[PDB]
Amino acid sequence: AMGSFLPKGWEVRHAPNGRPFFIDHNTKTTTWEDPRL
Repeated sequence: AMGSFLPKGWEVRHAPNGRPFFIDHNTKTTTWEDPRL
């Protein structure tokens, strides 16, 4: 049930070990959980 696009207002970043994380600019949340999953 994977999404085809990142939701509006979100950005991907990568931590030093190469693990992605996700920022939600409009709720000011930073999470390891991919919102498309």
